[PDB]
Amino acid sequence: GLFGAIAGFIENGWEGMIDGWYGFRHQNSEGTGQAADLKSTQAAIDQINGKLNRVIEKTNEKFHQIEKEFSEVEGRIQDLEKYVEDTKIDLWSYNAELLVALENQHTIDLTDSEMNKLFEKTGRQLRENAEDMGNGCFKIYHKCDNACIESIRNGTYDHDVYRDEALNNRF
Amino acid sequence: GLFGAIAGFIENGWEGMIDGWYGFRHQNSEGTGQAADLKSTQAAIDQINGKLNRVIEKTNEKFHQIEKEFSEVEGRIQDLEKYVEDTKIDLWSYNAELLVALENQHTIDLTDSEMNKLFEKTGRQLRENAEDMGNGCFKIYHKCDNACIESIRNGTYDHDVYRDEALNNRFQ
Amino acid sequence: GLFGAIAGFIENGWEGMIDGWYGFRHQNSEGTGQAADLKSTQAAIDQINGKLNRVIEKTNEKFHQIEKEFSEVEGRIQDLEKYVEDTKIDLWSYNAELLVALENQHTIDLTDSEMNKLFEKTGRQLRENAEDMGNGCFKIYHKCDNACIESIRNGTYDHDVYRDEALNNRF
Amino acid sequence: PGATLCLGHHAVPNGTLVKTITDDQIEVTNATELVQSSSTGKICNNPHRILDGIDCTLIDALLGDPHCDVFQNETWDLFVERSKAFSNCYPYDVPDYASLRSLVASSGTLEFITEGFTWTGVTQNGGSNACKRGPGSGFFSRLNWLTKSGSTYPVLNVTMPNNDNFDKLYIWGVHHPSTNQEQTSLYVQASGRVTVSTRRSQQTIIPNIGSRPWVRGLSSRISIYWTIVKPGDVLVINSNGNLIAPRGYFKMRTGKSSIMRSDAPIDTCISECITPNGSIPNDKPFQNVNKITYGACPKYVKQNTLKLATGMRNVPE
Amino acid sequence: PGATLCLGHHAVPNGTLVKTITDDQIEVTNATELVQSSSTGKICNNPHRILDGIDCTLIDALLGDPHCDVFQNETWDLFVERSKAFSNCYPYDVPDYASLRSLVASSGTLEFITEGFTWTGVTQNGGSNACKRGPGSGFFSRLNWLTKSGSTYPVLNVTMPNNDNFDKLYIWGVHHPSTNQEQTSLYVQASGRVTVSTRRSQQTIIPNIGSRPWVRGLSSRISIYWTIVKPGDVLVINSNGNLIAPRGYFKMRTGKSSIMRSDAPIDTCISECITPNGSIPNDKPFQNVNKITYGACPKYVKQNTLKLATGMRNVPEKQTR
Amino acid sequence: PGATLCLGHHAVPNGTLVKTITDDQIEVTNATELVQSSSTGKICNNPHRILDGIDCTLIDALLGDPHCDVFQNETWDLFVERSKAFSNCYPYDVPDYASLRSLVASSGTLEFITEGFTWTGVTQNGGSNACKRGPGSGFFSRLNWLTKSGSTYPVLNVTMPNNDNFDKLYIWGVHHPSTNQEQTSLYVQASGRVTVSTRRSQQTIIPNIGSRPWVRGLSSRISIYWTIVKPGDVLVINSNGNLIAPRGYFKMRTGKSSIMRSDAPIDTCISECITPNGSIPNDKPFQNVNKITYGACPKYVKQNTLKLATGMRNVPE
Ligand SMILES: CC(=O)N[C@@H]1[C@@H](O)[C@H](O[C@@H]2O[C@H](CO)[C@H](O)[C@H](O[C@@H]3O[C@H](CO)[C@@H](O[C@@H]4O[C@H](CO[C@]5(C(=O)O)C[C@H](O)[C@@H](NC(C)=O)[C@H]([C@H](O)[C@H](O)CO)O5)[C@H](O)[C@H](O)[C@H]4O)[C@H](O)[C@H]3NC(C)=O)[C@H]2O)[C@@H](CO)O[C@H]1O
Ligand SMILES: CC(=O)N[C@@H]1[C@@H](O)[C@H](O[C@@H]2O[C@H](CO)[C@H](O)[C@H](O[C@@H]3O[C@H](CO)[C@@H](O[C@@H]4O[C@H](CO[C@]5(C(=O)O)C[C@H](O)[C@@H](NC(C)=O)[C@H]([C@H](O)[C@H](O)CO)O5)[C@H](O)[C@H](O)[C@H]4O)[C@H](O)[C@H]3NC(C)=O)[C@H]2O)[C@@H](CO)O[C@H]1O
Ligand SMILES: *[C@@H]1O[C@H](CO)[C@@H](O[C@@H]2O[C@H](CO)[C@@H](O[C@@H]3O[C@H](CO)[C@@H](O)[C@H](O[C@H]4O[C@H](CO)[C@@H](O)[C@H](O)[C@@H]4O)[C@@H]3O)[C@H](O)[C@H]2NC(C)=O)[C@H](O)[C@H]1NC(C)=O
Ligand SMILES: *[C@@H]1O[C@H](CO)[C@@H](O[C@@H]2O[C@H](CO)[C@@H](O[C@@H]3O[C@H](CO[C@H]4O[C@H](CO)[C@@H](O)[C@H](O)[C@@H]4O)[C@@H](O)[C@H](O)[C@@H]3O)[C@H](O)[C@H]2NC(C)=O)[C@H](O)[C@H]1NC(C)=O
Ligand SMILES: CC(=O)N[C@@H]1[C@@H](O)[C@H](O[C@@H]2O[C@H](CO[C@]3(C(=O)O)C[C@H](O)[C@@H](NC(C)=O)[C@H]([C@H](O)[C@H](O)CO)O3)[C@H](O)[C@H](O)[C@H]2O)[C@@H](CO)O[C@H]1O
Ligand SMILES: *[C@@H]1O[C@H](CO)[C@@H](O[C@@H]2O[C@H](CO)[C@@H](O[C@@H]3O[C@H](CO)[C@@H](O)[C@H](O)[C@@H]3O)[C@H](O)[C@H]2NC(C)=O)[C@H](O)[C@H]1NC(C)=O
Ligand SMILES: *[C@@H]1O[C@H](CO)[C@@H](O[C@@H]2O[C@H](CO)[C@@H](O[C@@H]3O[C@H](CO)[C@@H](O)[C@H](O)[C@@H]3O)[C@H](O)[C@H]2NC(C)=O)[C@H](O)[C@H]1NC(C)=O
Ligand SMILES: *[C@@H]1O[C@H](CO)[C@@H](O[C@@H]2O[C@H](CO)[C@@H](O[C@@H]3O[C@H](CO)[C@@H](O)[C@H](O)[C@@H]3O)[C@H](O)[C@H]2NC(C)=O)[C@H](O)[C@H]1NC(C)=O
Ligand SMILES: *[C@@H]1O[C@H](CO)[C@@H](O[C@@H]2O[C@H](CO)[C@@H](O)[C@H](O)[C@H]2NC(C)=O)[C@H](O)[C@H]1NC(C)=O
Ligand SMILES: *[C@@H]1O[C@H](CO)[C@@H](O[C@@H]2O[C@H](CO)[C@@H](O)[C@H](O)[C@H]2NC(C)=O)[C@H](O)[C@H]1NC(C)=O
Ligand SMILES: *[C@@H]1O[C@H](CO)[C@@H](O[C@@H]2O[C@H](CO)[C@@H](O)[C@H](O)[C@H]2NC(C)=O)[C@H](O)[C@H]1NC(C)=O
Ligand SMILES: *[C@@H]1O[C@H](CO)[C@@H](O)[C@H](O)[C@H]1NC(C)=O
Ligand SMILES: *[C@@H]1O[C@H](CO)[C@@H](O)[C@H](O)[C@H]1NC(C)=O
Ligand SMILES: *[C@@H]1O[C@H](CO)[C@@H](O)[C@H](O)[C@H]1NC(C)=O
Ligand SMILES: *[C@@H]1O[C@H](CO)[C@@H](O)[C@H](O)[C@H]1NC(C)=O
Ligand SMILES: *[C@@H]1O[C@H](CO)[C@@H](O)[C@H](O)[C@H]1NC(C)=O
Repeated sequence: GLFGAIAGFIENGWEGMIDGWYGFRHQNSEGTGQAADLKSTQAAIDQINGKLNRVIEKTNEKFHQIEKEFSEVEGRIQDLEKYVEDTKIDLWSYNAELLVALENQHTIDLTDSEMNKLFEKTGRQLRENAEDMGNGCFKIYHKCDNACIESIRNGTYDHDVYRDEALNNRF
Repeated sequence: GLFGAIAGFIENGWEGMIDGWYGFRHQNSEGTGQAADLKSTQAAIDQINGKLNRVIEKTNEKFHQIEKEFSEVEGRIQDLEKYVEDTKIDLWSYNAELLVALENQHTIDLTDSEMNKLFEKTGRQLRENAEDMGNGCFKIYHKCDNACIESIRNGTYDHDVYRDEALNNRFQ
Repeated sequence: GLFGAIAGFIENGWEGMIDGWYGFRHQNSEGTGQAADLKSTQAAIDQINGKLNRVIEKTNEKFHQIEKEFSEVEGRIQDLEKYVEDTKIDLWSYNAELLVALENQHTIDLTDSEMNKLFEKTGRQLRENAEDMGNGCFKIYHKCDNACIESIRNGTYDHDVYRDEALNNRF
Repeated sequence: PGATLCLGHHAVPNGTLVKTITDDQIEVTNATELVQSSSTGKICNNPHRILDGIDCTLIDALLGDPHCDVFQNETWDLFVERSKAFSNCYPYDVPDYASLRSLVASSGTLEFITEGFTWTGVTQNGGSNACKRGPGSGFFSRLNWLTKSGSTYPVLNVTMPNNDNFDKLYIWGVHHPSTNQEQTSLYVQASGRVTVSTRRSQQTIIPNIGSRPWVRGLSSRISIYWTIVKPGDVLVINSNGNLIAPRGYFKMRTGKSSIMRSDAPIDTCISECITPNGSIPNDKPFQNVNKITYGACPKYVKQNTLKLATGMRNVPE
Repeated sequence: PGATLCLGHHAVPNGTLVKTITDDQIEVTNATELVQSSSTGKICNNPHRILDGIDCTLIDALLGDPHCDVFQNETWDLFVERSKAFSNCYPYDVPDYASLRSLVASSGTLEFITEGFTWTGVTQNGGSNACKRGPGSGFFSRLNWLTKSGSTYPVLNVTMPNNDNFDKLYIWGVHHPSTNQEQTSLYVQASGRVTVSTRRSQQTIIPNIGSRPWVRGLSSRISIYWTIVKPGDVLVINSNGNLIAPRGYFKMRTGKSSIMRSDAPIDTCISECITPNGSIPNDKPFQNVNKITYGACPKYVKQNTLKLATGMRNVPEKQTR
Repeated sequence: PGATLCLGHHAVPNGTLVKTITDDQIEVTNATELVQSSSTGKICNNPHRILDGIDCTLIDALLGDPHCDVFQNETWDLFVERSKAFSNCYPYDVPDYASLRSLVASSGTLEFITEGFTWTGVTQNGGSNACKRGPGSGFFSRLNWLTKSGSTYPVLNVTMPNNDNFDKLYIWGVHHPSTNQEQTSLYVQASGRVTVSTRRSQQTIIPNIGSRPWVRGLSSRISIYWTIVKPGDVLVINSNGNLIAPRGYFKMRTGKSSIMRSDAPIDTCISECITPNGSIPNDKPFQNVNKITYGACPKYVKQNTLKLATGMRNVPE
């Protein structure tokens, strides 16, 4: 994707994350754990549902039209009826092919984007207490218990509380 | 949008910024102030003007065509004439609907992008003298008067001049 | 472009890089050098091959159709035959104009993206041993000979080896 | 000591392939089908009024072929013509059959109003053993076969004004004898003529005498014609032989009615969209079942499948 | 100590909702309308040459209905037919009326060149009280009603070669009497015949005697036909009764000319695009006024409005009110 | 003493301008052309079977104009009609010529099967000096000009059933004399009539006697008609003068065959796509050469050029 996260600096997905599309895995003094991020999951879900509902926005209604199958050879008028119908079908098939291609490139790029937004959001939260390892993981330079991990995930992490402890470990 | 700035880590727009699309607000020892950024404003405006003029790239010209309303019932030939036109109208209506949706998604993404470019450009300028607060605001770890703020906005900010002062405030 | 690298914070292209689309230039104690980055080049190249092969996904096949030039005036049936064809041609002409506009916008953005991805990847690699100068160049705060430069380019750069030396030069 | 915090995204062990601008095949975690490619094989009898022609074409029901008499009081949104239908009355052709079939299908009714045409000096209600009714010879119910009375066939000249506020459809015909002997025996004059006119237009038919292939015992034929009379207009019929006269008119409507050729059975269910293969759901925007449709239908495309990605790129572990 | 530097973007008090790929309605700071949905109700008389038909259809002007004499030799880019038009000459039909109307409308001219046809042994210039010209009986100006001279109507065999380098359009007809008395009284022969032919084509029409609905005093009719003669071809007319003869040919052209049904008045203004509702501006790419158009026009679509975003996303500051 | 590491991209000295969503002209490092706008000027004789009509229209080869005799039983994927073509037989017209030309062109064959029609009491093989075969007078090879035998022309009434499993195409005609002397001299009866019918269709043509403009010495004419007979159906021909009889039928096929008007010469090469200008390559998706095409062809568009970017934005040093 355009943003280089999914199938990028994040090496692969987590087949074990079944309760959300994006999330966190951590290792600290208390062990390891996994948790999904609801907000990013919703942003991707919401946008994909939006485009899905625009695409399946209900169908046109047609009644009496032209004949499209013929049991006898007729020449000029029938040549035109078939050509009109064949022309219409080719233009709609092209539209369907292009629509799906554009939509699908965009769906991959927007989901890549939402992964990247969560990663940048997390790093800005951590300020000078962490460093980007390059694989989607942060090294957190201070003791971060399970409560401290939850504080990062639910957006209430006060970086100043650990800044002194973290700065001396970094430098 | 794809970049997460407008309606993202920037909480809202400024109704009081009436002279530009993107800009700066600051607080220092001399008070508060606001200034629009012309380059980012211009970059987004040029692109929107560009796509607007491509869309209205003037119209086709048609003269004698087929009839499209009929005062008598005729059957096969009139069925075909109506079907041809109804087919054309449906395909053009589809084209118009897809065009505005694609254009508008892209316009929201490109204006989002210019906000992000200006934000990243500013942060690179500040180097090790500032820290990103996460809401589009930088905390600047040194005394920065109006001249110093203006120097950031017009691209003439020499980070080396304040680097020592700012590094000691950052690390303790 | 959307990412602000090509024709953005990178001031211009390198006409002298003939062995790749993206690459590195360095200056150190041993002089200057240039090297193309194959992975980023190939990522953009693979993608452009993909869309090129979709667009050249070969043509439809038509045989007997309607007549499209006429030597006599006939009125109603010929009015319709001409209108059917002129309607078709305008719709395909529109499809072609839109196709290249979308394709080319996307090609500029995806190549801009790959430039940005390489720049971000490098900065993550350098960790606390370098600073972004704002023009696509990193100032490297430690002795980095040719062996050290190639190690950055081929992904084997151990940041911890230079971290103490680099932190002391930065601060 | 400290901690590690990794950001990530989900995956599934085996995704689904979609197409993009750059890839014919790229694997995502989920997708949904945009092309309806199957039918139940049955035409649902709701919400549209379905009329099964069974053994009858619409034209044979219109003319009043005796085995199609059951359709006289009928209306439809969709008339369904079966490949087993057959004609079983006087042998006939319709120049511009397709237009007559189309304008009747679109009107959606066979409602017939009898008018008192006065046919002075001719015998009415001719019949044939090629069009049996009960034990005897018979004819199309809506047509009136006129022949000589005594030894003369006068010039017929009748008029019928349209003083209603709806269009009238008149169905009429011309009899083409197989020999000169039957021509003069039926119509006295050696050459017939049928002129049917309104204020602004007219149709003139000359009968054709000659031998044709045997159909239900006969080498002769009837050709069927039609005339629409708008409110305030007037019908005039003028003939000195071979007229197959209308008995009245069909009331025309405008609306959503149509006709379809199909052998799919009719079932008790609800479906907005009908194809000759049967009803199809219309939740998807496209369909590959049949370019012939009726109702609120997905658009017909050539692809049998098109996948819309509903998830991210699938990067399995 | 220190300082704060906040990056931001503008917002406006009154945004507009637009459609995108992911949202049917999301708010941006500004947008612009892509569908032209109004007309003035008037057809601009420039830059196209507009010819108001007034009381006359194009066909009645072509044949030369007397109250349409004012249209002789007229030209147009757009002939405008009004719903008040009426016929006031011999009752007639044109088999394939729509094609004759279309090919004349497209040709854009009624320029008529009289030719010296020699009609030996017949009376010319027949007229009717159903087609008054001045106080007396008359006829379509461009047609020549031939009847018997003395007691005979000979087999007519006349020729008119095309020695010019342009195509000739010939309008001719066949007369359908209401009674056998009329047929023999006008044409001697009990059954007429009109054959008009060129080197590669021929048309033969046999008249039918009988009553049609009473129109302007007549139960009889005239049927109108046409023949195009290319350079190097020759028109031949063969008839032994019931011929309604041409007096010459209409010059044919190719160009931008057409015809439109409309009751909109014609005004002095400038507009490239014309609809039956009146002229419309063509600055927008689409329009919902009428699928019938003439000129440099926006494409007709079904939507009555389509907003193209011309600004960023409008994110107002949330309020406690 | 540190080091500098600059990330960058290539540029070329002279890029090419392309169009985007926001720019009608912007410079990239490379692009490729999507509109085919040139032709070789020649029609390649592979892989499609090209049949050069030379001096003959398809219709003249069908009827059997003597200088078109070489086209007997020919087949084609694309019949090429040349502007130099001429007719050199009896002067004729085909009502709905365009439909006859189209349905034969699409069938792709002139395969003709002679059938044993018996024409009792008439003379066969009439000819004209306007249609010479060798030094003597002659006629269309596939038609049989019948005239009186001795002093009589009886009513012809003949039958030919279709007992095969394919459709038969019958070509027949009506002769229009220039004078009454020709009419009675050739057919005795003062007025002819031609009725050709199947079970489902019938056509009756009355000849028109009179002078038409001189063509190849003749003011008389023949009018050409056709009748298709499906399996199990029967052809009946009924006439008391002026019949131009068929000698058999043409076999009909369905397939990829067509016809094209072109003066491009035929060359020995391989090309899928054919226009009247000549063959064109089909590697590009669009073309601006001709809206008339045959084969696997790029779609016709109005633009003469459309550049697809194959490289990044070009930012020279
Ligand atoms: C004193 C005097 O001269 N009076 C006149 C009467 O004679 C005359 O009646 C007719 O007289 C002649 C002899 O002069 C003859 O007897 C007529 O009888 C016909 O006979 C032929 C020979 O067998 C017979 O032909 C067969 O017909 C069938 C088809 O038949 C029907 C049908 O079912 O289609 C019978 C229908 O009643 C008839 N309908 C009508 C309205 O006429 C139709 C119809 O005529 C045809 O469909 C037209 O195409 O035909 C088949 O064709 C066989 O191959 C064939 O052998 C006829 O069926 C006999 N006709 C009748 C009516 O029975 C006799 O009628 C009288 C009227 O002409 O006038 C007096 O002045
Ligand atoms: C010595 C000798 O024999 N001389 C010959 C003349 O007799 C002969 O003239 C004709 O003779 C008969 C009797 O022999 C009769 O007198 C004819 O007079 C007609 O009379 C009827 C009844 O009054 C009348 O019919 C009415 O017509 C109107 C409308 O008619 C017009 C019209 O306005 O359309 C009048 C036009 O002049 C006329 N134009 C032409 C070119 O003929 C047309 C035209 O006839 C029709 O439109 C064709 O369809 O008709 C209305 O239809 C009423 O309902 C109807 O009763 C006719 O109008 C009288 N005829 C005329 C010409 O006025 C008389 O013609 C002469 C020619 O045959 O030859 C001598 O040698
Ligand atoms: C074949 O049948 C039709 C219908 O029966 C018949 O046509 C009819 O002819 C009468 C004349 O007898 C027409 O009556 C006219 O009606 C108009 C109104 O639209 C009146 O203006 C006319 O009145 C004036 O003219 C009369 C001349 O006879 C005077 O007597 C009268 O006092 C007035 O001055 C006139 O009465 C009628 O309109 C038509 N009907 C239709 C439907 O056309 C036709 O004549 C018959 N043909 C034959 C050969 O018998
Ligand atoms: C002009 O020629 C026509 C062709 O010869 C004549 O028509 C023929 O007329 C006879 C009697 O007049 C008919 O004989 C009848 O035939 C049926 C059988 O019908 C069908 O059955 C087989 C199936 O096995 C089918 O394949 C055939 O095509 C038959 O059509 C018999 O059962 C009856 O007894 C009856 O005698 C012919 O059927 C009929 N043929 C055609 C093709 O119309 C016509 O009479 C001649 N005209 C004149 C004026 O002489
Ligand atoms: C039988 C014959 O040759 N009789 C002489 C007439 O031909 C000749 O009149 C001239 O005839 C010219 C056309 O003649 C042919 C033709 O088309 O070449 C001759 C054919 O034998 C004849 N074929 C048949 C089957 O009858 C054919 C046919 O009658 C017509 O084409 C039917 O329309 O005509 C041409 O018309 C000249 O204009 C004409 O003068 C006369 C007098 O010269 O002498 C006859 O002996
Ligand atoms: C936001 O977009 C709207 C368009 O929807 C802009 O409104 C348009 O503003 C222009 C100003 O140049 C108006 O054009 C002028 O019209 C007058 C006559 O009305 C004419 O004399 C001038 O020469 C010029 O053409 C235009 O009418 C107007 N459109 C509407 C629908 O109001 C608006 O200006 C945009 N706002 C911003 C801040 O960009
Ligand atoms: C009806 O009138 C037309 C025209 O007057 C007559 O047709 C003409 O017939 C003559 C026959 O002598 C044709 O002349 C021929 O011309 C060639 C050269 O073109 C000459 O070499 C021959 O010797 C011969 O004389 C003339 O072309 C032809 N005109 C047209 C336009 O075809 C016709 O005969 C008349 N018919 C009746 C029944 O009155
Ligand atoms: C392939 O063949 C077609 C048709 O044979 C060519 O189209 C023709 O192109 C010429 C000029 O390119 C047109 O000439 C016209 O001349 C008049 C008078 O000067 C002028 O008013 C027109 O604007 C035009 O230039 C000709 O009409 C046109 N014919 C058709 C049917 O479109 C086509 O150019 C050929 N393409 C190649 C690549 O050879
Ligand atoms: C894959 O995507 C489709 C489309 O979003 C999901 O199908 C929807 O499922 C919900 C129930 O979970 C239904 O209410 C909707 O009607 C379905 N939509 C369509 C278009 O069918 C599907 O559940 C997704 N699968 C997974 C594993 O996430
Ligand atoms: C729906 O019916 C149509 C028409 O019968 C089917 O199309 C035919 O399919 C057969 C078998 O594949 C082909 O031999 C014919 O050439 C097809 N005819 C036409 C006109 O396309 C179609 O396959 C059916 N589809 C479904 C899903 O039932
Ligand atoms: C332009 O004129 C057309 C008709 O010529 C208008 O559309 C019709 O509006 C009437 C209103 O009673 C409807 O009954 C018809 O069904 C409409 N016809 C069609 C073809 O849609 C149209 O609204 C006019 N537009 C403007 C802007 O005046
Ligand atoms: C990477 O660079 C180092 C030093 O520049 C070199 O010795 C080595 O061979 C390169 N490749 C790998 C896989 O280490
Ligand atoms: C049509 O309706 C009438 C009276 O309403 C009824 O008597 C007649 O039987 C009906 N016909 C059919 C075919 O049902
Ligand atoms: C029409 O034009 C022709 C040729 O220009 C001319 O001879 C004729 O007199 C004109 N007629 C009128 C009524 O102006
Ligand atoms: C453009 O197309 C191909 C590269 O894919 C190559 O043949 C050609 O030299 C390229 N031109 C430039 C200027 O890069
Ligand atoms: C034409 O058709 C068949 C061969 O398909 C054969 O009976 C006949 O002789 C063929 N004639 C020629 C000239 O090929």
